[PDB]
Amino acid sequence: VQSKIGSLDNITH
Amino acid sequence: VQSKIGSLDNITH
Amino acid sequence: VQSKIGSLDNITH
Amino acid sequence: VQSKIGSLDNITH
Amino acid sequence: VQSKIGSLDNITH
Amino acid sequence: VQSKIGSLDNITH
Amino acid sequence: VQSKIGSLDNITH
Amino acid sequence: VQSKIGSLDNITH
Amino acid sequence: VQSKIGSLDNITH
Amino acid sequence: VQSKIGSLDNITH
Amino acid sequence: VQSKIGSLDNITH
Amino acid sequence: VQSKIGSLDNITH
Amino acid sequence: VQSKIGSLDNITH
Amino acid sequence: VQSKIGSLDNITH
Amino acid sequence: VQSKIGSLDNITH
Amino acid sequence: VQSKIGSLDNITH
Amino acid sequence: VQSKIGSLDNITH
Amino acid sequence: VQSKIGSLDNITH
Amino acid sequence: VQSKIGSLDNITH
Amino acid sequence: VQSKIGSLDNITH
Amino acid sequence: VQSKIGSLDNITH
Amino acid sequence: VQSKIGSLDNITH
Amino acid sequence: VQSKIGSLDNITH
Amino acid sequence: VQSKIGSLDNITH
Amino acid sequence: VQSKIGSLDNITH
Amino acid sequence: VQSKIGSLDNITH
Amino acid sequence: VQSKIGSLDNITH
Amino acid sequence: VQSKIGSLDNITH
Amino acid sequence: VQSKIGSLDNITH
Amino acid sequence: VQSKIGSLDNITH
Amino acid sequence: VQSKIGSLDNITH
Amino acid sequence: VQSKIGSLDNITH
Amino acid sequence: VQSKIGSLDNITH
Amino acid sequence: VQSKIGSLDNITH
Amino acid sequence: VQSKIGSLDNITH
Amino acid sequence: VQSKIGSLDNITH
Repeated sequence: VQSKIGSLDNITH
Repeated sequence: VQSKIGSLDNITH
Repeated sequence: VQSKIGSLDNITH
Repeated sequence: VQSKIGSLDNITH
Repeated sequence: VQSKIGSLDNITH
Repeated sequence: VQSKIGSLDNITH
Repeated sequence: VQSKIGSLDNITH
Repeated sequence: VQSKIGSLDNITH
Repeated sequence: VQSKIGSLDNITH
Repeated sequence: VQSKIGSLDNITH
Repeated sequence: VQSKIGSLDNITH
Repeated sequence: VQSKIGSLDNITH
Repeated sequence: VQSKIGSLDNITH
Repeated sequence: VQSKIGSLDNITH
Repeated sequence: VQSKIGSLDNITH
Repeated sequence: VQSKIGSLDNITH
Repeated sequence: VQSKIGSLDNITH
Repeated sequence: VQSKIGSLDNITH
Repeated sequence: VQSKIGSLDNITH
Repeated sequence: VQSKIGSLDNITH
Repeated sequence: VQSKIGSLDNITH
Repeated sequence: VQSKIGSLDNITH
Repeated sequence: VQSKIGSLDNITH
Repeated sequence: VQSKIGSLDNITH
Repeated sequence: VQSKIGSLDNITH
Repeated sequence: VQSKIGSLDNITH
Repeated sequence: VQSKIGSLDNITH
Repeated sequence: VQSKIGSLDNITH
Repeated sequence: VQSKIGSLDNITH
Repeated sequence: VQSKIGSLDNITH
Repeated sequence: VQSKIGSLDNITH
Repeated sequence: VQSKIGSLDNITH
Repeated sequence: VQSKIGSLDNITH
Repeated sequence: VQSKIGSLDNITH
Repeated sequence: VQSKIGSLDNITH
Repeated sequence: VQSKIGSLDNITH
């Protein structure tokens, strides 16, 4: 597996 | 698997 | 699998 | 639940 | 649920 | 739960 | 106001 | 105001 | 005000 | 606003 | 705002 | 605001 | 038993 | 039993 | 038993 | 009131 | 009132 | 009041 | 309110 | 209110 | 309020 | 058995 | 048995 | 047995 | 969730 | 959920 | 959760 | 048994 | 048994 | 048994 | 991305 | 990215 | 990234 | 195999 | 194998 | 094997 992610936001308000 | 993702938002308001 | 995604929004208001 | 209220008056007279 | 209310008056007189 | 209230008056007279 | 009232309920949910 | 009241409830949830 | 009241409840949750 | 939700799932695979 | 939620899941795999 | 939540999970794998 | 009474008058004149 | 009464008058004149 | 009474008057004149 | 009564019963169950 | 009564019964069940 | 009564019963259960 | 109940079962299996 | 109930079962399996 | 209850079971298995 | 329940209420009034 | 419950209420009023 | 419960209330009023 | 199992065999050979 | 199973075999060979 | 199991075998061979 | 296997999963929920 | 296996999982929930 | 195994997991929850 | 591959062979002879 | 691969062989002979 | 691989062979002969 | 090749490319994306 | 090759590339992404 | 190679690359990402 080769992965590239810029930004990751997992948010609960 | 080769993946490229710019931005990922998983949000609950 | 070769994937390219610009922006991903998974949002619940 | 996402909520927005400007003004709220619960008044007994 | 996404809600927007300007003004709310619950008045007994 | 994300909430925003400007003003709230719970008044008995 | 100048009344005879058994039960008075002024409620906001 | 100038009344005869058994029970008075002014409630905001 | 100038009343006869059995029970008075002014509650904010 | 008066809201009741049994179950909520906001999921990204 | 009066809210009741049984269960909530905001998950990214 | 009056809120009741049974369970909450904000998880990133 | 779940009961709610506003006013009760048991009066003999 | 689930009961709600506004006013009750049991009066003998 | 769950009971709520505003006012009670048991009066003999 | 100004009467002749053998038995007087004013009962609320 | 100004009467002759043998038995008086005023009952609320 | 100004009467002749054998038994007077004013009861609230 | 006058109530008479023989047996009451509120059960979750 | 006059009530008479033999048996009451409120059950969830 | 007049109440009479034989047996009360509030059970969670 | 694989079970998922959001909310459960077993209530007697 | 594999079980998941958000919220549970077994209540008698 | 594998069990997960968010909240539990066994209440008698 | 109410469950009853007589026997269970999860076997790899 | 009320369930009854006599026998269960999950076997890989 | 109410559960009853007679026998359980999780065996790797 | 006498095999070439990449991944083996024998699962019971 | 007499095999070549990368990953073996025998799981009961 | 007489095998070459990378990871072996025999788990009961 | 949610992916599942049984077997992959990238072979140059 | 959520990925599952059984077997991978990148072989040059 | 969530990844699961059974077996990996990067071999040069 | 027994050949004359300038460039060899065996790629899996 | 028994060849004359300038460049050999065996790549898995 | 028994060859003449300028560059050999066997890569797993």
